[PDB]
Amino acid sequence: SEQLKHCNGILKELLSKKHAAYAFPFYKPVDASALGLHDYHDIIKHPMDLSTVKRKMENRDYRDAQEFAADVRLMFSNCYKYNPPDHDVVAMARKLQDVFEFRYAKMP
Ligand SMILES: COC(=O)C[C@@H]1N=C(c2cccc3[nH]ccc23)c2cc(OC)ccc2-n2c(C)nnc21
Repeated sequence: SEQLKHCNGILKELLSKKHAAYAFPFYKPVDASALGLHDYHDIIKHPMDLSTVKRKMENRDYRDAQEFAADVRLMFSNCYKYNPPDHDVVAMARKLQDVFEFRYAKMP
């Protein structure tokens, strides 16, 4: 749909080199074992990341823009839940979420 094309455009922007300096933590699922975050999956019940959003978009999983937005927002919320608010990753999440929200608001 037209709205899903807008969402795909947003997705491509979030993955683009333009935003890589602060988007990179969100590219792939959090590897909790790798990062030593042995409480991550006790605190975060529904992990989400941009590669998962991209797979869902490619597989036509999302039926509308609202479903797409809920997953992107879940990704950011997981970051805000797990990490203290002064953490560098939280600053990065806030910056990427600003990119997302401002462009999502321009939905046709
Ligand atoms: C040691 O990891 C952490 O304290 C949490 C982790 N931080 C980071 C993180 C991201 C950016 C700067 C950072 N400084 C210390 C940790 C950290 C992180 C890094 C990644 O690299 C592939 C992927 C995911 C995360 N991430 C997300 C998303 N949510 N929390 C994290």
